[PDB]
Amino acid sequence: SGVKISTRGTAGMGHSAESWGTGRAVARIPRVGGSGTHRSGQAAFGNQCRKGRMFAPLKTYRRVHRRVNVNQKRHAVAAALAASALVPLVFARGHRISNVQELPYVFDDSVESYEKTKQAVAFLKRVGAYDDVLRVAETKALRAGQGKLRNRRYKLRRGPLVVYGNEKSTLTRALRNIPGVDVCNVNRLNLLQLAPGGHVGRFIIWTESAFKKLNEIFGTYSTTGVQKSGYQLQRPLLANADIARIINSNEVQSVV
Amino acid sequence: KTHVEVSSARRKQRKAHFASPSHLRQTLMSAHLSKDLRSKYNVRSMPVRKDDEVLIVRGKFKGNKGKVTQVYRKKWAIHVEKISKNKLNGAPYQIPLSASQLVLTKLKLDKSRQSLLTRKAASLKT
Amino acid sequence: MKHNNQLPVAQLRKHQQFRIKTFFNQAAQKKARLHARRAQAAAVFPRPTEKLQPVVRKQTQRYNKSTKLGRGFTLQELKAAGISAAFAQSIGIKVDHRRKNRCQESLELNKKRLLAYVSKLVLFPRHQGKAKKGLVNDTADTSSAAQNALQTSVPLPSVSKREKAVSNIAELRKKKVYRIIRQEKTNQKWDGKRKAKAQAAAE
RNA sequence: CUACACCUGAAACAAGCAAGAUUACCCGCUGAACUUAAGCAUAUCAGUAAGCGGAGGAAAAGAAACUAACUAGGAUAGCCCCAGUAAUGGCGAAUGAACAGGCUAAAGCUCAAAGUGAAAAUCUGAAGUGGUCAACACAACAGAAUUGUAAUCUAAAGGGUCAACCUGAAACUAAGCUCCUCUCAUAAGUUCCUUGGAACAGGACGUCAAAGAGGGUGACAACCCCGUAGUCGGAGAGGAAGGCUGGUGUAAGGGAGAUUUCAAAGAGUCGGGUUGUUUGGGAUUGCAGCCCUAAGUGGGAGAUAAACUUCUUCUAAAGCUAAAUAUACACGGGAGACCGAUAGCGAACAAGUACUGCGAAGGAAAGAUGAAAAGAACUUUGAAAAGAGGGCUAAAAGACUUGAAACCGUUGAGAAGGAAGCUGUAGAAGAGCAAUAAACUGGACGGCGCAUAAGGGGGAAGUACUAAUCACUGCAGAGUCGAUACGUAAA
RNA sequence: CUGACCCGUCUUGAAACACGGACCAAGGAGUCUAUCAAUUAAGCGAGUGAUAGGGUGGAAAAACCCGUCCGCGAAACGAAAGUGAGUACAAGGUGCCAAGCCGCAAGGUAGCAGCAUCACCCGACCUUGAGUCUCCGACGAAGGGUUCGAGGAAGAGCUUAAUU
RNA sequence: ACGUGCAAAUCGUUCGUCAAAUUUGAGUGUAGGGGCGAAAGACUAAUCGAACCAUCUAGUAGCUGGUUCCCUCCGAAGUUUC
RNA sequence: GAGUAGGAGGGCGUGAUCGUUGCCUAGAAGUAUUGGGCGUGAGCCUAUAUGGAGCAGCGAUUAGUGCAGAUCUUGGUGGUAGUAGCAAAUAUUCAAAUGAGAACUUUGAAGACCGAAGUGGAGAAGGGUUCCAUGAGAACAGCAAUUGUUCAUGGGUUACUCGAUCCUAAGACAUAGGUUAACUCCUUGCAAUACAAGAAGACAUUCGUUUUCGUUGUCAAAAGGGAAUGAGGUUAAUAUUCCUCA
RNA sequence: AGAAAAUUUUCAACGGUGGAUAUCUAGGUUCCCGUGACGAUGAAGAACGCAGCGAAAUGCGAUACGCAAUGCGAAUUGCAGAACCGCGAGUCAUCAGAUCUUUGAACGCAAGUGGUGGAGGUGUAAAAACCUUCAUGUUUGUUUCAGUGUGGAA
Ligand SMILES: [Mg+2]
Ligand SMILES: [Mg+2]
Ligand SMILES: [Mg+2]
Ligand SMILES: [Mg+2]
Ligand SMILES: [Mg+2]
Ligand SMILES: [Mg+2]
Ligand SMILES: [Mg+2]
Ligand SMILES: [Mg+2]
Ligand SMILES: [Mg+2]
Ligand SMILES: [Mg+2]
Ligand SMILES: [Mg+2]
Ligand SMILES: [Mg+2]
Ligand SMILES: [Mg+2]
Ligand SMILES: [Mg+2]
Ligand SMILES: [Mg+2]
Ligand SMILES: [Mg+2]
Ligand SMILES: [Mg+2]
Ligand SMILES: [Mg+2]
Ligand SMILES: [Mg+2]
Ligand SMILES: [Mg+2]
Ligand SMILES: [Mg+2]
Ligand SMILES: [Mg+2]
Ligand SMILES: [Mg+2]
Ligand SMILES: [Mg+2]
Ligand SMILES: [Mg+2]
Ligand SMILES: [Mg+2]
Ligand SMILES: [Mg+2]
Ligand SMILES: [Mg+2]
Ligand SMILES: [Mg+2]
Ligand SMILES: [Mg+2]
Ligand SMILES: [Mg+2]
Ligand SMILES: [Mg+2]
Ligand SMILES: [Mg+2]
Ligand SMILES: [Mg+2]
Ligand SMILES: [Mg+2]
Ligand SMILES: [Mg+2]
Ligand SMILES: [Mg+2]
Ligand SMILES: [Mg+2]
Ligand SMILES: [Mg+2]
Ligand SMILES: [Mg+2]
Ligand SMILES: [Mg+2]
Ligand SMILES: [Mg+2]
Ligand SMILES: [Mg+2]
Ligand SMILES: [Mg+2]
Ligand SMILES: [Mg+2]
Ligand SMILES: [Mg+2]
Ligand SMILES: [Mg+2]
Ligand SMILES: [Mg+2]
Ligand SMILES: [Mg+2]
Ligand SMILES: [Mg+2]
Ligand SMILES: [Mg+2]
Ligand SMILES: [Mg+2]
Ligand SMILES: [Mg+2]
Ligand SMILES: [Mg+2]
Ligand SMILES: [Mg+2]
Ligand SMILES: [Mg+2]
Repeated sequence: SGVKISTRGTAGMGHSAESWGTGRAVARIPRVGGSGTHRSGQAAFGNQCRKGRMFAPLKTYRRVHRRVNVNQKRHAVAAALAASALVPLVFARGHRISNVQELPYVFDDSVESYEKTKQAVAFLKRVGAYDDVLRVAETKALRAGQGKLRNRRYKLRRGPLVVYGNEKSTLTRALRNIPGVDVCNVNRLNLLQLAPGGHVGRFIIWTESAFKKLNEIFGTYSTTGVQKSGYQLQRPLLANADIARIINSNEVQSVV
Repeated sequence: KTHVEVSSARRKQRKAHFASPSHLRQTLMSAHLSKDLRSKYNVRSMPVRKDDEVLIVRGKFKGNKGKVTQVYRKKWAIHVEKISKNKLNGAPYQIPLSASQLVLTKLKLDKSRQSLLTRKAASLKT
Repeated sequence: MKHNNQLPVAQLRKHQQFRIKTFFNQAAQKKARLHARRAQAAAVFPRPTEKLQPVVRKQTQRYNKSTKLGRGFTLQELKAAGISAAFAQSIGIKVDHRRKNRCQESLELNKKRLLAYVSKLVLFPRHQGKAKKGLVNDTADTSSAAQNALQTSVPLPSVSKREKAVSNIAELRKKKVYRIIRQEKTNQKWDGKRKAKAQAAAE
């Protein structure tokens, strides 16, 4: 976005406007010479003046977009997935996982061929997912202020994200109109869907093809990734993340 | 939504609505058909006409039934017989109504109508 | 102008306001290119996307070690292939008339390329008639309906594995490389004065 | 001398062409100062503004008189690099490209010049005839033209001699597709309660969803209405400055390869000198005047001036050419971490308007009653404005949403002998639906209503251990995938 | 009752007989782009990172994969012609000095990083040279400097964001 | 006199000249480093020792003025050299 | 435990974006408070009143993010103050009438002024409906108004003889020719820096035919030149114009 | 305790001035994509007109807020009068046929003027009045011509 630049100039600059000069017991600011209009003698272009150009007229070429190193995009997506696997975290995100069973939640490709919405619903209901979906439905906000006039009418919290592995699957058309559902093809995943708001951990429902390709795509501390073609997952800083174990063991306390 | 050429802007649409030329307006202000008629023509909604019989579904005037006196498209109003209020000087005046709060009990029938209805039913059931 | 930092290099000295370039079209542009390419395929359907390209060495001393896609085939090469420029063109081959072959091997690569091309070729004449030059292939090939990419069908491999030999070590060890390069550089250096001496002692 | 022919000029008439407009992008010219060098002439700003002449949907550019010297590359244009490099500069300030290499895009063609001379084979108009009748095909007659039209040809060749092998205007005749424009149609609650003037709110029961984008309906409505989705779907009408592809196939038209006493190519132009100007181009960056003024293995170029020897590369002085590229302009589309009536274009509005200036030119202010005018009936006092009654309405919200401050009036509680206000400390008066307060925890016992206790068995789930099993680590047979400067000329 | 000059500003000096301010609302001033550097968090490490562009993809300009070159580092010294971290088995010495190991303690052992110094090395500038050959110009056993360098001597970089 | 006028040059008295180098209407010739001037740097539309309009133009300012919320902590220089 | 210039560390408050937790026709935002409290402080929470549709917290992302000043911008308001002031151009007065109201309107009766270099009768420039009639709330006519150059509604500008139109002037511009990158510019009545440029007649009556004589344009004057009209009468408003007569 | 008022002054409530704040938006602004498509067949612009009741803005041109065709298929609406139920409403849309005054590159000449030439048509006894037509450059031609330009038969 930017402020009008045209033949005439940056907006607010559109007068032939002078500085009256010190003699008049008036401020030195530029005015509009002319006759016959109430605008006459009125202060001319400058921040101070009603009807004048900004402090830093804002430009088009302000560089908004940033570029991330691939390795860090990946490391990010990874740590995101890692997060998605622990109950404390996805619960900590506010998702409703109570009636959900085992995380990762994985299912059969029977799902991938779903067409109508009703069955995607019934599906969520069976799996116990539906609680979370219910929440997206019961908190639906009118956006606070300006946003509405800006073409974003409603604030909706995020629901369950499903990851399917079959390029041609209908789960897409199926889940579509359900508020809060999120569909992704395993081969290409977004930190953005993975960690909405930069907030780690989320409810995911996986396919078989999905879940299996996961490894081929990424790899493991024995092997590199295929799809990422040489990506090695992060090398942990501490094998064991319980400092409990480590402060509290024999070796420690004997010496302590 | 599926199509990039579909304007989602408040502005554009509101504009379309209020800037609606007469013929399009008639469409825009339209009523919902009675269970009976729904079933008869296999059509949910119909644009209103000045000879139709309707039932006010919502308003202080809900529940009343009658003929449509005036479709005043400019004022956005539908008038229904005996839907008027009386003034202290003894002067009667009509009370305007929004179509989408009405229900069509009996249509004004004639060839063009029947053709329209026919097309709607056509895409519907088929 | 204050501290130890490196002397600035002016940028905005002129009026650049008129001279700025913006990259938002890029987004859509990429896309457009895609569809263009695709719509080419569809309109070209039986035929390949990119026309036949010979290969050459790059133009700089540093680039010589590498391989590069040429713009066209050398008339000399079309000759050894047995194609007329015109025909090769009706085939989808790319010809370049200003390029010249100064090496046997450069003939070879492109011959191999051409032949490879022809062998893998299918030619549709006016329906059910057959023809001679570069010839014309059977009506059943019409059913064969090949959509193919040129890199798959007519490619160029090289691997660096350098074979080893001992007898030669025994050999190579008897000369002195440095001394060599030196006396050579030297020879190039003084050649002129030396020839001039020959000429002068001759007259 | 006449008739007549031809060269040259002139008038009227027939049929066609140009004249202005457009501004963003494009072309050819013309061309400064402010500014920076902390002064200032060179320089910089800068080939920039202003000015002029031309276009187009793009323009321009383009098939080498290019690079490079390497095992070379090969039209033009844009992206990335090279690069802030080589160079230019009171070598100060500061200027400043390109080759190679990675991409996008791809395309190549027409003339002059020995050759019809077995014959102007050519071009234009045309009363007319057929036609899809403005656009097509023939056409009696007329002009143009040997101070030369058409076929061969354009250096990558080519002429001449062979020649494998190829092609098809005419006419006749079948079936089709592409693109554009204007129209027509499509799910599912108006069920029930409560608060509302209004239900689009909070509850209860329901539905559709490849439709829960977004709007409108008296309120934050998927299901009331327009829409959204299935829909690069279906149906109807009309289009192409008169879109595109077949099958026979005529007179006729090509040519790989082969050989051959053959083999011809742009002049006051290229080049030079000088003077300006321009470029990084620096003793030959481009261009322009003036003065010289060519050649024909000649002529260009090979980033230092001039010879001399050798090598390399291209053919100038005539033309056409899609794409990738640029668009603050116009009409359209869609969108946005824009703005939100002193903001945002100057203009949300009878805005380039009112108004001013002889004129060139200047140029504002100004958006929201209500769901519906239901816009205040009628009584009374007034000359009239208007007041008091009375009424609409959810409410006067009444020229209108909210309705802050400054300023002003009224009512209340205070205070003051040449100003006021204010830190610290107490007091008095005035205004008050009161924000603090002797409550709270337990033992034993009583009166009430509800539940079922501890302890004991019991022991689902949990944790811990632990053999048998089994994720993971380790070892690791057979199949399939991959890699490999191990190996081979490759395999 | 005690204490109490008008604020903002420039100034050595403001209550000043220095300047702006009668009052109120709304508006109103270190931004944006580029450049190098230092620091902080990130990733990878003798490497690092793409851009352009390709290929996929949500309704969508996102994302996700590819991306033979290129940047910057990895070698320096010279105007340049040019040379290149010279005994293959090297990668040092010394003074300060941390861990680990001894020891109740005193101290002993060891010697990472850094600082100072001496030594070696490549190149600039000097100086010297048996012998060798494609012998007229190059090569090199041995031997050196009062000097010069944004250098060697077991590589520390590259990309991202932020601040100054 | 008025001098926040009746007036961005007026008003009262007074005064120069009053058949010429007189006064005056319209039309027409001269335009900006240019006109035009019995010459005062006068006049050129209240603008003149270089008109007026728009643009380059937010022209540059070693100089004047302003520079917008809280607390806590450390805390200067008016000397050196060019 | 001081502190200007200055620097650092924490925090308060404001939009918008991705998240997360919620509030609102059972009343959001905003607004007023001599209601009750919380922070050392930026600021906060609550209560009551008003208001009548949207809001808020928490983690991040981003910024046109905080005003007492700049003779700061635009808008709105004070004190001065019912003050300075409404005093040039000799003057008004009485009765009646009209009206809610009369020093300021209309008639009459008196007294004065401009004193034919006018305060008279008509034009040019300039104005453009300001003219005529009827009516009239506000505003304006710096007191007033029953009145108007103001507001509303209707109606008014007649020509052979007046003027424009024609003519020529100071002048000016085409055409032709030449100059310019181009735009532009230079010449032209004594007419050309041009030049194969015209007019008339007749028959014909088109052409054509024919004859005659011939170098070639236009604009600029409502006081200059300039074919011919007068008197009387008429309208609310036109008249050397209409009517009548000559 | 000149212990009342008036004045000067603090605070609140209500009223008056005033239009801040909050919430909106048929507006702006920027980005991406699609087409470039004016004119002597008279453009861009200008003047004056055109509604039953109309000034402006917008539309239109003596066929004058509009004709025709086509698609929507019943309104316009501030008042009044008609027209229309399909012989079809409409301030609707679409738009491919018409109307298109005086002008303007602007065109017979001229112009602060509806002035004024030539040719043709009309009108008349003849006039007046009305109407149509005529700009410049250029490429071809057609017709008529000039040249002590070059040739040149009978
Ligand atoms: Mg002053
Ligand atoms: Mg649901
Ligand atoms: Mg484009
Ligand atoms: Mg002739
Ligand atoms: Mg033009
Ligand atoms: Mg500047
Ligand atoms: Mg300076
Ligand atoms: Mg330059
Ligand atoms: Mg055009
Ligand atoms: Mg650069
Ligand atoms: Mg390249
Ligand atoms: Mg014909
Ligand atoms: Mg002829
Ligand atoms: Mg529906
Ligand atoms: Mg009720
Ligand atoms: Mg409901
Ligand atoms: Mg909705
Ligand atoms: Mg659809
Ligand atoms: Mg020049
Ligand atoms: Mg030269
Ligand atoms: Mg050429
Ligand atoms: Mg009343
Ligand atoms: Mg109220
Ligand atoms: Mg008060
Ligand atoms: Mg008192
Ligand atoms: Mg007091
Ligand atoms: Mg008292
Ligand atoms: Mg005191
Ligand atoms: Mg004060
Ligand atoms: Mg003093
Ligand atoms: Mg001062
Ligand atoms: Mg990219
Ligand atoms: Mg390097
Ligand atoms: Mg050491
Ligand atoms: Mg006087
Ligand atoms: Mg100074
Ligand atoms: Mg904002
Ligand atoms: Mg209520
Ligand atoms: Mg808070
Ligand atoms: Mg209330
Ligand atoms: Mg925050
Ligand atoms: Mg403020
Ligand atoms: Mg303020
Ligand atoms: Mg005042
Ligand atoms: Mg006075
Ligand atoms: Mg008088
Ligand atoms: Mg008079
Ligand atoms: Mg008079
Ligand atoms: Mg004259
Ligand atoms: Mg003259
Ligand atoms: Mg006369
Ligand atoms: Mg008469
Ligand atoms: Mg108030
Ligand atoms: Mg009709
Ligand atoms: Mg002509
Ligand atoms: Mg002759």
